[PDB]
Amino acid sequence: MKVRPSVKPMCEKCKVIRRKGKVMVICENPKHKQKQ
Amino acid sequence: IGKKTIVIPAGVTVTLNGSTATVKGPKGELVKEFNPEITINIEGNEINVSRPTDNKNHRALHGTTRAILNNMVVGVSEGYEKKLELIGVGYRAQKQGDKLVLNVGYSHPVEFVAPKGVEIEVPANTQVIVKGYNKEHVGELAANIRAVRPPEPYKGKGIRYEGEHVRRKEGK
Amino acid sequence: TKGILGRKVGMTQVFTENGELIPVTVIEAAQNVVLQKKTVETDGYEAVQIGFEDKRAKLSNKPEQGHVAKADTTPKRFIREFRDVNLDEYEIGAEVKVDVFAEGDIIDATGVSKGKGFQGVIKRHGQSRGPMAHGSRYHRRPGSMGPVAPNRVFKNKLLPGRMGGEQITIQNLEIVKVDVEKNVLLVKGNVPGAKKALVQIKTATK
Amino acid sequence: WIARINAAARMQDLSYSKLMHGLKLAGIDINRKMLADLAVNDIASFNTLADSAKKALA
Amino acid sequence: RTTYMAKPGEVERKWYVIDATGVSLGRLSSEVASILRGKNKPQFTPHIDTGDFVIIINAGKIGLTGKKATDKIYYRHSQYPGGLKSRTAGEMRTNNPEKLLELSIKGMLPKNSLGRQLFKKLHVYGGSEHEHAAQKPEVYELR
RNA sequence: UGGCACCUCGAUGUCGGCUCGUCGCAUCCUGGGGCUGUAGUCGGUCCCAAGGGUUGGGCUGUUCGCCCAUUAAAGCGGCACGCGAGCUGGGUUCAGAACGUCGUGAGACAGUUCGGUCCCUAUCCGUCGCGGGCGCAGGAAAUUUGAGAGGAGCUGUCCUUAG
RNA sequence: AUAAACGCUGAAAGCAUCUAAGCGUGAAGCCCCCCUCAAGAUGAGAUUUCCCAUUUCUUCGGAAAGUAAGAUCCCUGAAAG
Ligand SMILES: [Mg+2]
Ligand SMILES: [Mg+2]
Ligand SMILES: [Mg+2]
Ligand SMILES: [Mg+2]
Ligand SMILES: [Mg+2]
Ligand SMILES: [Mg+2]
Ligand SMILES: [Mg+2]
Ligand SMILES: [Mg+2]
Ligand SMILES: [Mg+2]
Ligand SMILES: [Mg+2]
Ligand SMILES: [Mg+2]
Ligand SMILES: [Mg+2]
Ligand SMILES: [Mg+2]
Ligand SMILES: [Mg+2]
Ligand SMILES: [Mg+2]
Ligand SMILES: [Mg+2]
Ligand SMILES: [Mg+2]
Ligand SMILES: [Mg+2]
Ligand SMILES: [Mg+2]
Ligand SMILES: [Mg+2]
Ligand SMILES: [Mg+2]
Ligand SMILES: [Mg+2]
Ligand SMILES: [Mg+2]
Ligand SMILES: [Mg+2]
Ligand SMILES: [Mg+2]
Ligand SMILES: [Mg+2]
Ligand SMILES: [Mg+2]
Ligand SMILES: [Mg+2]
Ligand SMILES: [Mg+2]
Ligand SMILES: [Mg+2]
Ligand SMILES: [Mg+2]
Ligand SMILES: [Mg+2]
Ligand SMILES: [Mg+2]
Ligand SMILES: [Zn+2]
Repeated sequence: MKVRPSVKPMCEKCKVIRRKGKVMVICENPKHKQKQ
Repeated sequence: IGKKTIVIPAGVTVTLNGSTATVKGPKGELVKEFNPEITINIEGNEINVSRPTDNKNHRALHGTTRAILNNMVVGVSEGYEKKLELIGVGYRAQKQGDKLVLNVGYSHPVEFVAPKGVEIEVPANTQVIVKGYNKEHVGELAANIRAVRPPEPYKGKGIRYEGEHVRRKEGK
Repeated sequence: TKGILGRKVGMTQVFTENGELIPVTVIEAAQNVVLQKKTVETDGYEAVQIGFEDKRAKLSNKPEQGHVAKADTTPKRFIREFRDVNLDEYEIGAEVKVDVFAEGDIIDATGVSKGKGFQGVIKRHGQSRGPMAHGSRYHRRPGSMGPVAPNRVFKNKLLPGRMGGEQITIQNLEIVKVDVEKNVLLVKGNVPGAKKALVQIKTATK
Repeated sequence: WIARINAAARMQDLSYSKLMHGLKLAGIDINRKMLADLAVNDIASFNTLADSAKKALA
Repeated sequence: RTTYMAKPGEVERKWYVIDATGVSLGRLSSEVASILRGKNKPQFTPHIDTGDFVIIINAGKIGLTGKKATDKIYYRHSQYPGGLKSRTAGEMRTNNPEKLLELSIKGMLPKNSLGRQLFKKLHVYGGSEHEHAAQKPEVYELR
């Protein structure tokens, strides 16, 4: 998990969602997990 | 787009009481509540639902109501099951009547008891199945069984479903 | 759960069958009777009331004499209550014997400590002295009372005062030997209080 | 006086604001002291004045 | 000159029972505080007590809009260093509804000896049963 | 480290150590997790977490720093650089004397060196203990519920599971 | 009961998705459990037992003046100070 103020997609299969009112991306590559 | 046209196959007893609901089939009894703000329709063999408000806070509820009515109808008719297989040396499974045992490389056996409405049967020491008539309980019990020893990417040893692409590495 | 009341007789040692030598404290528990029974329909909680020693009718007064006469006995000197106990036993006026315990049970001891008078902060709270040479003029004093900013001194600033005499319970404390005929109870270790104190013995909570 | 008049006029289904507006609009020029006196110990006359104020508003 | 000032015991003080099912906490407390103060009578004298007695039932169903049931905190300090304690509003509604209502109403009364006398006229029950049937209270409807 | 010169020159005592602590979290240890260029043992990085814990000496007045031997660890900061009507007085910062240097000189030097008076019976609040009075709609003797508050809260090594 | 986190079912957005309605796990931390104080908690609580309804005056309100249960003055002391 990467905790950044600058969450954004990192490849062509990343996906951006919202959980409990905060932006995060999820990918099948675990290196791409991000959350604000 | 499209979230309508529920069809009752056969032998399914569905009734509506206030904001509640009640479904009976050949398997078991399922009862649960719904918000009054949604609209439910009943006749001999078809179910329909409509959203009067038609906004964000109501379309999702319309969809989920349709989905879980479909789930309750199909569960008592056809049933639900999940597939778990154990990979690696020394991983077995035995059934002590209505009780499940697992040897997953720990210094103490781990015990699982199937709650009401679900049945755990073990065809072979290296493969198990869970049965039931609602998706939620069966899925959650299978998830709890797998969570004891989830798969690991280096060799693949662990408990896993039959249809996931677990990632693999080298680890020289 | 069981319980009796007794007096601290003394302090001694015995040899076990294994061979080792252990210290024990002797407790005499004669003449204690069940006085009153408290119920949840009448009081809000369940308890038993026990009285320990007979005392002369010269020393007792009419209220307590009627209270003890309600259970057909003579006035008692110590009266206490036990909770977490089963009310099915303990008929009113029945006596409690030391044989309610057996060799090997784990108990709790409750009593009032020995009294130390107005004691300083080094005996009372275990502080540290200041240097006693190298020109120092600070030996057995409390310390700094705090910073400057609050314009005051906080609470729990430990200071001299009356030291001992509080209720103390020490727990998980094994029993060694029971003598029914002499009404004594040999229990391994220390218990709070001076000699002739009241000791309240009861089954370990944990 | 204002608090007392407000309390007495809320029992006629009227605020202090509406009652004062109606009294000004009807032409009555009684100060708050006399109105508070009437509210305390001549409640019938106070109700009469409140009725007149209601008439003026509509 | 001539302005009416009430005297102790000169004004009748009645009893009311108020059902608190579904009403917001502050919106109920404001009305109750006005009733206790005595501001609904044309006999209102600021320096004495002319208000009524209030009984509140069903305090366990009081309403809390928004996320107040979890995000509103009640703080205490024991005046010992580091002795601050917290408690959320939903927990108190579940466990001590009476104390929740009492804190809410007490914050809205004057902060003097008369306010301390007025606070003693409020009885709050978490259920629907009260023990003051001897006073023959009436039903009060909000607004 | 500075800038300003707003309170204090009819006096707001200064560095280090001792006694006594309390608070913040930007967490040193212990607890729970995500990613790994994570085979295991050991690590790196980030996330939640302030409950407890966080060593004894050699040199220097020293803070700091280096070193010795340990430890699960030897956290960073605030409180008048916390704490002198609680202590010390080694340093700085009084009168004596000497060195190097500057000055014609009397003398001077964030250069050095040896020696150099640390006053006070606690009124009010505050803190720690202990009593008298009245109240609690009659006067007494015991046994108690518990709103509320304080305390405690740490952690190693060995054996087995198992080479 | 939760924090970070991991999930089940599930639409908005025919798919996907731990969240939007609804469920389950989850920390030396929070609230309990453990030890002590605690009804001046003026919101002054509860139980068991004991004494009883005297005499003078009062404009009622009320006052004094001998007592009951009980306690103390005074005296011998320590396990307390
Ligand atoms: Mg970037
Ligand atoms: Mg020392
Ligand atoms: Mg000395
Ligand atoms: Mg202050
Ligand atoms: Mg500065
Ligand atoms: Mg200027
Ligand atoms: Mg100055
Ligand atoms: Mg001055
Ligand atoms: Mg943090
Ligand atoms: Mg950690
Ligand atoms: Mg860790
Ligand atoms: Mg700490
Ligand atoms: Mg040496
Ligand atoms: Mg510090
Ligand atoms: Mg100072
Ligand atoms: Mg300082
Ligand atoms: Mg100093
Ligand atoms: Mg000082
Ligand atoms: Mg010196
Ligand atoms: Mg000189
Ligand atoms: Mg020269
Ligand atoms: Mg000398
Ligand atoms: Mg010297
Ligand atoms: Mg010197
Ligand atoms: Mg002094
Ligand atoms: Mg007292
Ligand atoms: Mg409590
Ligand atoms: Mg208090
Ligand atoms: Mg502590
Ligand atoms: Mg749980
Ligand atoms: Mg725990
Ligand atoms: Mg009482
Ligand atoms: Mg003797
Ligand atoms: Zn990606």
